[PDB]
Amino acid sequence: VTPIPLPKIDEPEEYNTNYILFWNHVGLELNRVTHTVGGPLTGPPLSARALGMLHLAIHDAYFSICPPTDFTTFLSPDTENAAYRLPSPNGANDARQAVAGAALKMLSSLYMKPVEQPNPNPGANISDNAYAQLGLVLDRSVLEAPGGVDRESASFMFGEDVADVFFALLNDPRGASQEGYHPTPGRYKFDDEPTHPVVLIPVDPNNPNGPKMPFRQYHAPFYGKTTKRFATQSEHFLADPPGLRSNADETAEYDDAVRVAIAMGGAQALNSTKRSPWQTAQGLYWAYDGSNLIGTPPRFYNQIVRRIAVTYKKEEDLANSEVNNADFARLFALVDVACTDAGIFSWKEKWEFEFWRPLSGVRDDGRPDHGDPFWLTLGAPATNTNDIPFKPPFPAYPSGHATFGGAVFQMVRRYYNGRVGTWKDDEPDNIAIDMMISEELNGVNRDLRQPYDPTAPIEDQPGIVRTRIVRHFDSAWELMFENAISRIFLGVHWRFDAAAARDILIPTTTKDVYAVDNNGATVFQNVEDIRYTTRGTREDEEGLFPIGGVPLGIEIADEIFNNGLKPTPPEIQP
Ligand code: VO4
Repeated sequence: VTPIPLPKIDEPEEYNTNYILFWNHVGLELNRVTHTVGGPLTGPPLSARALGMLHLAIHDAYFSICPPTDFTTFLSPDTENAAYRLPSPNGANDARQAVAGAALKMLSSLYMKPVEQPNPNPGANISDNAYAQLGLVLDRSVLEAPGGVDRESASFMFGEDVADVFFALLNDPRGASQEGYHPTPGRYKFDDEPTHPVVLIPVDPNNPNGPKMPFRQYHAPFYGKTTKRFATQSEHFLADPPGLRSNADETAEYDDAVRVAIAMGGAQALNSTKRSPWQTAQGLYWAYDGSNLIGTPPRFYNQIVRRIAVTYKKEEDLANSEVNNADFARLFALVDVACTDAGIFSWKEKWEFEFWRPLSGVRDDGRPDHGDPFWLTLGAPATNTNDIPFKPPFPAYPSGHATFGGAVFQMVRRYYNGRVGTWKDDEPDNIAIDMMISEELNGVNRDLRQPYDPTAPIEDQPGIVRTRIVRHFDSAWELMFENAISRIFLGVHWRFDAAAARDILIPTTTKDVYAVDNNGATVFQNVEDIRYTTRGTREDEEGLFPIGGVPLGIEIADEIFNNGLKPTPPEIQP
């Protein structure tokens, strides 16, 4: 089978000499490959779940062999419930091999063609080529693993046993099913986006050349409400979005959000677009909208965390240092589990409210002086394809990017506080990173002029190459903020999808109306001054709740961290 030529990753080759980072890398490679071939575990929420499961398995295998002192394994060897019972080592003491067995078994269980009968519905739409391409990745990873892989060792066998428990417990086979779901048209309501109202896909994935059939995608409408949570200790809720329920009277906020959406998120050439060239770059930088050779946001978030992990490591040797191994195993488990639960709660709230995307909101507004029936957004980029930009197939409120980012970066901030600097947990840190390149703007990936060719390196395919932009950031607080506002620049999210407008924008004397500069561009608050303090009401619940994705992710990370990475009590699972 012709292996797909993958473009080079911008990262020091030394990172992969550490076996914890190496297995994270294999996970990221499978993420970008399934999104290129249309294999299993695609989309933002399930792709995050895959990495959370990989890192829990790695975490409990490693720490069972090299017992920690500050915390314990996620699961326990002494639990009464067989489902949450961790296997015992019994003499196995090679952590490298135990981690290899756990990582390999988990990734194989997740990406293998379902031989266990359960294929219909759950994955009855994935070609054999997809499975074969992912298999090649798994096969060569065995040969590239630092220190090699000994499948015959007891430690390796133990790790496999560890992955089995986690796989049985947390795998959600029908997680992304949409069967039975249909939008309900109306003001503020999500429906198929007007530039991609229907797509034509093969009737048989094994014959991608016709016949095709009409398909309308609704991404994981039942997941958030039915799936098992990983480590959260309660259910998380957001305030009703402007225009709906208890906040249906918040019309000045809504109308101004419509204004900001047009100015900041329109197509490049529209006379109404006020976004600057730099802001367009900040918008594309954080995309990772499930594109060919790129994958989803959790992939990028891990790429950033690898850099942070290595930049702030306690010891200089990446290959043979149990201190570095332990630090990385713990960090990635915390970050990826937080990313998984953020995906769950952002999806639960997305489909609870079914709030429409800005493209439809602006076009269908209905008022002659507020909407633009012909507006076009910069959009989510269809990188490495000759397709046009699109609107992700799921509700707007809250933003998945914003929630993932709040969780991932608040976790990094809780983990490194007192080690890299000192700050109050709800205030800006000093976790700086440099030489950070996004694959959306690396001087290699591009917008093609003809269909993508999976047998040729991307460099040999005609298109407009994305400018290479090397960035430096001063804090994880900045990372969290830019990640969220990037979606406003693409025009795929409303301001309140990221956070309360009051917390991120500059106020004017007019309530709910914010500042714009000379060229009518929105002015944001300096990162150092931002505090996510504005909360709102819910019609069905008493109390004040966070507004938008960032504050939601932040609360998810704090809860998990504060409870020391402990399973969600079986009592409160759906
Ligand atoms: O991923 V959004 O939900 O920020 O499109």
